[PDB]
Order: sequence, then C-alpha cells, then structure tokens
Amino acid sequence: QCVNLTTRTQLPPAYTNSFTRGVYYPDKVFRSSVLHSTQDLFLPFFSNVTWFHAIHKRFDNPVLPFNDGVYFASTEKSNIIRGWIFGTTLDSKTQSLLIVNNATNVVIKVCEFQFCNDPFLGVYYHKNNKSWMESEFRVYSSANNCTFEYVSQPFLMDLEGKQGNFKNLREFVFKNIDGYFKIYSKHTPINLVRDLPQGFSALEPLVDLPIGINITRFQTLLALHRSSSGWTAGAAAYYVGYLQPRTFLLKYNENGTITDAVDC
Amino acid sequence: KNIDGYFKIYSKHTPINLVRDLPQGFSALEPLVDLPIGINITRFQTLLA
Amino acid sequence: VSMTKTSVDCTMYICGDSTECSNLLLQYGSFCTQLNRALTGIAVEQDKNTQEVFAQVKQIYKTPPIKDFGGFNFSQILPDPSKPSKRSFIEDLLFNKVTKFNGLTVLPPLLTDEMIAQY
Amino acid sequence: GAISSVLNDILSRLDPPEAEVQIDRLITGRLQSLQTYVTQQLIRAAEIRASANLAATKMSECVLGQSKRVDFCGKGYHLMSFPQSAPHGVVFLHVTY
Amino acid sequence: GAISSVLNDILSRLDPPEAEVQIDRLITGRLQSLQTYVTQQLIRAAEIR
Amino acid sequence: GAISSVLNDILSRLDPPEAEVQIDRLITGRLQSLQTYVTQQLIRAAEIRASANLAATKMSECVLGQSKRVDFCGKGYHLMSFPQSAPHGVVFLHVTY
Amino acid sequence: ALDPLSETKCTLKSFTVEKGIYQTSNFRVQPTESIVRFPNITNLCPFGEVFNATRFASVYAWNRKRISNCVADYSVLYNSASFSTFKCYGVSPTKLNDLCFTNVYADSFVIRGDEVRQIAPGQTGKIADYNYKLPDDFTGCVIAWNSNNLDSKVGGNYNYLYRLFRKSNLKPFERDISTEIYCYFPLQSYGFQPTNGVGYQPYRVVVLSFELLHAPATVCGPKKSTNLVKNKCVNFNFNGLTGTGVLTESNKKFLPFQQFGRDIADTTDAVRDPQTLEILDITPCSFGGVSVITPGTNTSNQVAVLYQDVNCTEVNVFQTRAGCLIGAEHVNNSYECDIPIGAGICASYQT
Amino acid sequence: VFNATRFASVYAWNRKRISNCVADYSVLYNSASFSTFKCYGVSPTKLNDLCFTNVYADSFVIRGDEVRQIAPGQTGKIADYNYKLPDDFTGCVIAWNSNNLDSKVGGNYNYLYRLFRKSNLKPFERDISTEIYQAGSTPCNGVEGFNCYFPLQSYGFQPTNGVGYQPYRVVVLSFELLHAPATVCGPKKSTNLV
Amino acid sequence: DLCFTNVYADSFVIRGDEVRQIAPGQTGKIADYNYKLPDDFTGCVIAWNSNNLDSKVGGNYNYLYRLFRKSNLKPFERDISTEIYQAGSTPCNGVEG
Amino acid sequence: KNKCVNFNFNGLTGTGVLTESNKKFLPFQQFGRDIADTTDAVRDPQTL
Repeated sequence: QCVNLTTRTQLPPAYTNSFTRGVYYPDKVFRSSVLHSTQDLFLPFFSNVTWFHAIHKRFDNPVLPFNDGVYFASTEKSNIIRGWIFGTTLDSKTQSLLIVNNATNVVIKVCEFQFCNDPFLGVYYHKNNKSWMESEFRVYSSANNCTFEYVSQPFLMDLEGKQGNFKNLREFVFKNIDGYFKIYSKHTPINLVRDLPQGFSALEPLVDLPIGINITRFQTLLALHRSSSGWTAGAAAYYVGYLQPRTFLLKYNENGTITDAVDC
Repeated sequence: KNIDGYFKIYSKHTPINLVRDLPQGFSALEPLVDLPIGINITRFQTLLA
Repeated sequence: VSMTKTSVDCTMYICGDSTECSNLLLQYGSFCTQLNRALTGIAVEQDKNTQEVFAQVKQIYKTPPIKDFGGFNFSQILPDPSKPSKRSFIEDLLFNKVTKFNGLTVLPPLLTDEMIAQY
Repeated sequence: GAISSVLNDILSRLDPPEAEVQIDRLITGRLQSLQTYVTQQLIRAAEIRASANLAATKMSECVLGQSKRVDFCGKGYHLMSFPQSAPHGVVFLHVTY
Repeated sequence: GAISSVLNDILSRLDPPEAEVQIDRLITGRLQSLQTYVTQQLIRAAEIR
Repeated sequence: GAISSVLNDILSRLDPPEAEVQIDRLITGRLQSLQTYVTQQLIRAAEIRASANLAATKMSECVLGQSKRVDFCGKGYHLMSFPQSAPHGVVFLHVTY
Repeated sequence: ALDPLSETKCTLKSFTVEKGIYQTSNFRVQPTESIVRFPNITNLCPFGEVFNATRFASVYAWNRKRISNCVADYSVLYNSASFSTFKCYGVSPTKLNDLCFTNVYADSFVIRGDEVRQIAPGQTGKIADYNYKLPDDFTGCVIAWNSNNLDSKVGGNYNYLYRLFRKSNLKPFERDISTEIYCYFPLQSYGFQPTNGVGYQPYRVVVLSFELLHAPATVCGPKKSTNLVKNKCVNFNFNGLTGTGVLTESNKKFLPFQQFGRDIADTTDAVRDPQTLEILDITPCSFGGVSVITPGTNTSNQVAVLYQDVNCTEVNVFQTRAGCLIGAEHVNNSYECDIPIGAGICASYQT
Repeated sequence: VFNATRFASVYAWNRKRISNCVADYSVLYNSASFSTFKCYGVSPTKLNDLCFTNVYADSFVIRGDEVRQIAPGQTGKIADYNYKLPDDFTGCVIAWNSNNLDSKVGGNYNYLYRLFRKSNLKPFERDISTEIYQAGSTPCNGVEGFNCYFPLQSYGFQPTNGVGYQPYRVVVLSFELLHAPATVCGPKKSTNLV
Repeated sequence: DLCFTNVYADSFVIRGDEVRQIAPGQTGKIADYNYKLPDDFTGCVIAWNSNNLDSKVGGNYNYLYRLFRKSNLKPFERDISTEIYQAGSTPCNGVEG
Repeated sequence: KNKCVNFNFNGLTGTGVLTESNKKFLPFQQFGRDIADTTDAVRDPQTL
C-alpha cells in the first residue's frame, strides 16, 4: 500500500506520434454509405501521445490526469492490463471507480477505496507447474460505502506469459459526459515493432456507467510475476493521450461500420 | 437646456463688426459645462449692469 | 433547359406532425401558401422551358428507309431504336456522363426524356 | 434560437406558453429557410429561362437555318448544327468552316 | 403571433412596456411581408426587363 | 429591435440569459440584412451578366465581323467596331454608314 | 368541404374555377395508432424477495435494502394478492411503475398491526417517531401481510426489537441503533405469538422509499410494451425514440449498440426494435399534392382528382405516372395536349 | 361582485353578468379596496378609458398559496382540477386578503375545492362531480380506500394562519371586446358629431 | 466590471406592501402618484426592513405620501402641491367634502 | 502600442491595435466614432 516497488525504475515520459488512433463510434446512430461530420472528444491525428511500458528493469504505473477523456492503447501478450482506477483525489475521501479484471469476471465497483501508491496484481512461483494465479491484491487495501457494483459473465482469461509478437491488442476510449461514463473498446491483431502502427481502428462502446462523479486522475493497472516489492514484469507497452473536442469526417461503408476518418 | 435633470450649457464667442441686429453666418456652439442641478426651470431673467 | 421541379409542402416542412405548430404557422397568414405558389410557378416555367426549346415543329419527321448521308456518317448522331431508351450513340454519353422524407416532392417534367429525344 | 431543433421535443417538454415561444423560433427560422430556397430558385430559374431562350435561338439559327451571327454557333463560318438531347438541357454540335 | 393585428387594440389594452411585445411581432411579420413583396417585384421586374 | 446594437454593452449589463434575448434580435436582424444584400447583389449580378453577354456578342458581331443586326451595333449600317477597355466593362466604337 | 370543386373554389378564393389543373391541397396520411416497443420487463431487483423474506431485521435496525440499476415492477405485487393490506401515500403503484428514481430503498421490518397504521407521511406514533418516519414528500407505498403463521412463536418471538423510547424524534429516512438509556431501556422486544389478537399479530411491512436526486435515475418502473405493427402508418415509440411513419422490415443491419439510424441529412430513416433484434426502415406516410383537373365553371362541373406521388389508397380508378387518378377515364388513344398533367400525360374534357 | 359578503366556492363558482350599465373604475382607486390588482391581458388603469361588450366576473375565494396557480398556461392543483383559465386568457386578476372576515374559528366550510381529478378540466368549465378519485385498479365503490380519495375538500381558514393560508377573495375579470355592441361603457358624456 | 458617469440614489421610506409597485410598468398609488420610475428605467431597486427603527409607537408622521392625484406624476419629480383631489364634477374649492 | 490588445479605457471596452492618432479632439470630446458609430479613437483618462 505504502511500499514502493524495488525493481521499478523511474523514466522520463517519452512521446510518440499517433496516426488515426482515437476514432470510435460516438453515439447510437447508424450510418451507412455516407460521409458524416461530427465534433466530440477525439485524439487528433499525428498528435503526441506518451509512451509507458513494463519490462523485467523499467516499470511504469504513473498517475495521469483524466480531464474530459483520454485514449488508451496497449500491446499485450499475457493480458498485463488488469484494469483502471478512476477518481478525483484517488483516495477514500471521495467516491472512486474501480474497473478490474481478475481473469474470471470484469468487476466494476464505485466505492471509497483505500489507495495504494503503486497498485498491481501479483502472481507467484511459476517454474514447473506454470501456475499464473492471483495472490496479492494491491489495487486497493479496503473498500467501503459502495454505491455501485457490476460483475460481468464468467470467462476464462489467459494469464500465461508469451514470447515473440504481441498476441493481444487492446485499445480503449474513456470519457465522462453529463455524468455518464463511456467505454469504447477495440481488439485487432497488429504487427508492430515500436511506437504505434499506421492503420485505422473504429472503437465500439461496451457499457454505459451512469455514475455521475468527477474524475481528475487515473491509473492503469498492471500485473507482476516472479518464479511485494521484489516482483518483475513481462514485456509489454502502452500509450496514453488526451481527447479534445475535435471534428472528424467519418466515412461509413455499406455494412454501416466506419471505414476511415479524417481529422478536420 | 435641461433634460432628465441634466442642465447643459453651450457657449461660443466670436468678434464681429456689426451695427445692429445679428450677423448672417453659421456658428457651431461648443459645450462649456454640465450641471447636475436637478431642478425645474420654468422662468429666467438676464443679468445686466 | 430544365431545372429540377420541386414542390415543397410548407406545412409538413415547417411543422412536422404538430397541430399547435400548424396553428402558430397559420398566424403568419399567406407566407405558407405564397411560397407554395412561387414554387408551383417555377415548376410551370420549367415545363415552358422544355416545350419552348425542344418543340420547334408540330410534326414528327422521319427519314426514308433509303439513307443517303452525302458521305457523312450519321449513325452516331442519330438515335438507335435498338436501345431501350431512344437516344443516339452520342446522347448515350450525354445521359451517362451527367446524372424526400420531409415533404419535398420532386415533380416529373411534362415531356419525358423520350419525348424530347423525339423532338 | 430554439432550445432544440426537434419539434416534438419542445412540444412535449415546455409549458404551453413556453412551448409557443420556442416553437415560434423554429417556425420563423424554417419559414425563412423555405423563403430563401424559393428566392434562390426564382433567380436561378430565370437563369435557366435565359439559357432556354438561347437554346431555342440556336435551334432556329444554328440547327434549322444558317447563322450569319458571328461566333453565335461557335468559331468558324457556320453551316448547320446537329442537336443532341442531354439531361436537363441540350447540346448543339455546330458544323463550322 | 400577435394577439391582434390592430395596433390600437394592443395599445388600448396592454401597458406601454407590454404592448411592445406584440407590436414587435407585427413589425417583424409586416417587414417580412414587405421583403417577400419587394423581392418578388424585383425578380419579376428583371424578367419583365 | 434590440436595446443596443453594441454586443459588449449588452453583455456587460444584462444577466447571461437576459443578454441572449437582445443579442438574438441583433443576430436575426443582421441575418435579414445579409439576405437582402446578397439577394440584391445576386439580382444585380444577373443584370451585369446580361450586359456581359451582350458585350461578348458585340465583340464577335460588331468588332470581329460585320453585323447585319439592326441597331445592335448602333445607328447606321455597321462596318466594324473598335473595342476600348473601361473600368468594370468595355466600350465599343462602332463605325457605321 | 362539399366536394373537390368547392375545395378548388376555396383554394383559389374565387367563385369561378377556370379550365385547367390546379393544386388544391396536400394529400397526407396521418398515423392510425400509437405503437409502443420497449425492452423486456426482465432485469428486476429482488423487491419481491424482500416482501416475501422469511425473517427481517429488528425494527430499530430496520433493513435498508438498496434497489438500484434495475426495473421495479410493483403491479406484480399489486396483482399477486399475496398481501393482507396495501396502502399507498401520494402515488399509486402504477404511477410508480411509470417513474424513474435515482435510488429506491426498501425499508423492511415486522411490526404489530396496531403499529402499521402509524406508518404514513408526516405522522406520529411508536414506529413513526421512535423508529422510522416517512417524509412529508414521501411518494412511495407501504405494503403489509399477516405473518402470524410464520414470524410468531409460542411464548413470544424475541428476534424482533423496536425503539419505544428516545430522547428526541428521528427525522425521515433516519436509523438510530444506539442503546443509550432513555430511566428506560429504549430497546424492547416484540411479543409475537400465534395466539395474539389481530392488533398484535406480526405484519411484514415494506416501506418503499423512492428518492430521486440530480444523479442519473437508475431504477425505473415497468413501461408496458405493445405488439409491433408493420406496413401501416403509425406513431411509434421505441425505447427512448419516437416518430411517425410506415415501419417495414429492411435489409439494414445495425450494430448491437446502435438502436436507430440517420440519413445523409441527419434524419431518422430506420430503427431497431428494442425487444427483438430486427431492423425496420421508416417509409414516410403517404403524402403528395392534390391536383384537381376541371373545365371552366361555365363549361362543366366534372372533376378529376389526382393524388400525386401516391398509389390509390384513400378512396373510374386509374393509375398514372403522376399518381392515382380518380374520376377520369384512361384512354389509350393519344390526343393533342389540352390540360397538361405531367410525365407525358394530359387530360381533356371530351365526349 | 367585489363588495359581496360571501363569494361562491372555487369548486362551483358563480359567474356574474355586467351588461347595460355604466362601469366606473375610478372608484376602485378613490376608495382603497383592492390589495392586489393586476391585469395580465389589459392595463389596470385602462379599464375606465376602454370599455367592453360583455363583462363576466368570476368571484370565488381560495387559499393564499393557491392563487399563483391561477393564470393562463399554468399547471397546478387549481388550474388542472377545479378552476382553469385559457392559455390565451385576456383579463384582470383581482385579489385581496379576507382573513379578517372570511376566517371562522377553525375553518370556513363554505369554500370547497377539487383536490383530485381524473383528467384536466377545460377552462371556463364547472364540474360538480364528487365521484371518488381512482388512481389504482381496485374499484372505489363510492368510498375512500387504496388509491381512492374523496375529491371535494374544504379550505382551512383560520384568523391566526400565516399569509400563505389566509383566505384571499379572488375575482377574475374576463371580457368580450368588439365582437358585439357595447352596452357597458364609462360615464363619458357624449359630444356633437362632426 | 462596468462603471457609470453620474449615479443618482433616491432614498425614501414606504409602507411594507407598497414595495412591489416600485419598478418600470407598475401601477399603484406609489408609481402613479408620489414616486414614479421611468418606463425605460435602468437601475436597481433596493429595500430592507426598518420596522425596528422607523416604527414609532402608534405612527411616524415624518413620512408622508400622495394618496390622491388628478394625473400621473412624472418620474423622479417632486410635486409639493396640496390642491384638494377632485373625484367628482363639483369643484372642491380647496376644501374637503 | 503597435499590438492588437484588449483595452478598457474609462469604461469603454474593445479589442484593437493601439496607435497614436493625429486626429485632434476638442477638450470636451472624448471618444471619437466612425461612420458605423463604432469607436474609432479613444483618449487615455490618466495621461491625456
């Protein structure tokens, strides 16, 4: 909770360029074989985003401002992204949102959480009998005054570490408008060396959380493993950028999905 | 003149060569002061020596 | 020659499915009807344009079955009856190269494309 | 200037005296919108009527007869014109010397 | 949109600050009526020209 | 119809919701002003376009060739015309018999 | 309104109608009925398993059961006949079924019958003042059922306590479990026994506290959906969207999160049914110009009615390229155009 | 109309006809009577200078906090149920405080109102039906019960109540203008015709 | 944020129920007779309760008002005339009756 | 001066480039106006 990691190394927030990232289906409107113009929170094209990554000597779990909305993109192998913490002060003094993945269900709760300076989820002693099972829970020490609880349907998440190319690609849009939290997700396999690949993806909404709280800070949750400050991290990388009230031209195909977007 | 409780004075002085009456020509008077006197003016007299 | 003939319903356009809105529109008097009369007059003038231009003769003229072009080749400029619509080989390029829900009605012209082609 | 452009949205929300005020803004704006459409169609219609008079004059002077007007039927000493129907118009093929 | 097209009705009923509301509606509407008349006369006049 | 024409004075006097009431009258009126200006200029543009088409016809018929059109190139039997540039137009010197 | 000739006279503002075709009105089909399609009545909260709960918390500790983010259908409990007495204050169960509230708190506890009459907005008594009070703006209901056969035991059932004394009065929606001595112990036990009289027999009392705040409303009552009607002009209300038109099954496919479509001009051209997964296009209800073809009043009163851009619906019934023409005979012989209609079709008054 | 001792109820109110007479409205300003005098459709001062054809005075008494619900376009327990004015209502609203007279000991039961109504009562209509208001599916059978409330309730009028609960005599002045010959006009002596 | 050239504060005392008549467009013995605001009035109306001070035993005769006036007093003007108000056609001749 | 700035001069608020004017106002004259009645030129109330 108050203990900081040992293998974690502090590094400067390097920046990278994004191409079309940040495009998502804004609302419930269906459009097909048309070119539509709309202004909402998007990530500008060729904008500067910030590069954080995790590896066995560099580990990144920074606190980043949420503002109106942010764009998240992660290249994963073991599904190292375990969730997000959203709050104003990131403490039990206010009402905070916890979205966590325990590899069984998606747990979304709004409570007063006891904040840890560097939250994560640990797994122990792999070697033979590959293990990969959760033990230590650092995402919160305790939770009280819960106003909201959501548990998704049972699923099997693969936590095993992998080598070579990235076997998972997860992109998200998080924004808060009129007291309604929006989550837009996309998963598509990519071929990437470093930075961000050039290509289009239209993120689609998952759920709508009518929570109605103010989020000024957030963190992205990660998992740590070793064959609780002495753990290590598997190779993965993720990027964070800020959404702005930008106007896009959304070109829709015959099926209704967005083919491409043009930043005004 | 006195309007809405604001008494305004416009003055002009130009030397002339004249026998009687008034000279024929244009004159543009300019304001002198603005007096918030806030009274009703229905009568007046001219002071002389 | 012709411009798209459009008849716009000023009641449905301004007031969609609303009685109270329609009453507030009637308070403006002839503004609704007068705009409909202007659009109607435009549509009539467009049919006048079509007839005053394409119709210069009161008869239909045809060549004899013996075709003597004086050495010229008129097969491209003359209509081909084999086509589903009566048009010449050049007019095929003319019509090919040059191409709602709220109460806007598209009025058909008085003389169809086939008729102006026969002129 | 209205709260919302949807007519039924204001009508189903505001009180009768308040809905009349905001709907009147929609009515005035939509009425002027159609009036501007009609005005533009009246002026453009006159433009099409002018080009229609030109097309009829070219059917008489270029197509039917021989044109003594200089460069009315195109460059060169005009002989005859072959009319060709076109969508919302007509094309004149002018044979000139 | 005014209560009455007659100006004397609005003037004889409503207070001065209250009469401007309906009179303004008559002015805007009658102005638009002049806009339609003059515009129609100008366009048709060009056609007559 | 607004209290004042200056936007900043209304904004610096009335409450935010009250200032929009008077600014709405300014915007609506200035919209009508632009509609009258644009419509008048478009109709006058058509008038200049008509005289422009006449000038082009006079460059072909009067200047370039000989015009048989009666009193089109001026009084008398037209011979040739000399064009002379002028501000926002053109002047034709028609030599007539 | 006499006949289409009088509609022509009134449109023209003239007693004499000249020979020709004149547009006298605008044909339109109004919606026949209102169609309501809403999502399934599922996703309920356990409000029936509170009322039907076997044992409750003590009355001083009255159980605050949070009802949030769900549907709350109280017409089932109203129509179940599973209650001995049901009393609402200010709003009926069906009206509550029509309202959304931010948080609904089911206050469950068991009290004596003579104590049940004490639970009403702004009243006084042993339960009202010393245990749980209903606010003056209380919009909910209170439902009770005689549990003497279950919640009572021989020699008294001491599992239920209540606050009899307090140094002051509790405010609405306030719970105080303090054992501080009032000198009297404020916490007393019930004497629930199968042989008690009606006034003292246990009743299972659920007070529904409906609290609506500025936060988004999570709990909504059931909104009864109706059957879906197609190929007819109707006024439809599908979830949160409404409109007027003719609903037909289309080939369009909306993504699972897209409930309604738009056109190039941002007009709603199609919808997705909230209950079943299917896409219906919106074809606007039949509309078009009403053209009256009639010779001069001095010639004849014969009238031909043309409904443009529509087939023969409302109603010498013939169809033209302009639309359904009724009152005029279709003649295959081609004549010189007298009264132009359109699309190469003209009408004339002949023998 | 105005100086009568006891007005009719707002549940069922008497409409008084003023016709074929001389209407002098300057007496209302000479002798101070009206506590609240406001004209929404006309000017309170121009009633004397402008005269009307058919004048209809609706006289009744209601609770103080119930007065604001009476106006064109408003919704409330008064406007929706017992007494409604049209949305285009053109007329004058007159009220003054009768707490010193109409208030009787614990209450004055001569003035009733409709607390419950199954629908929205149209303007200028009088519904005397006492049928039990049924908000639920259980039949009321003419008695009160679950979702069954007796709609005809009395105003509580006491001399010690606050200004919100004190009885206010309310007279709504409606008129018909220039739709008929004008029999009611002020005492303006006729002059010669030129 | 906005400042003015000449600021005029009118200080006076009225009966409690008479405060509502002080505003542009109001009608009453206040606005029509003793103290009137212009129809274009631009300013602020400020009042507070002095019952704890200005009230004296049975009455305070230092604060007078004009209950009767034959016409409408001009805004922000003081008429000290004591002429007897004439409600009828008979002249009052400076005495009550 | 010589920059576009937002000025508030003796209560007159506006946005413009401030440059020295050759126009001479009479001593009583303060804010000069152009054909459109907008503020054409100003006078600094502190240093004239």
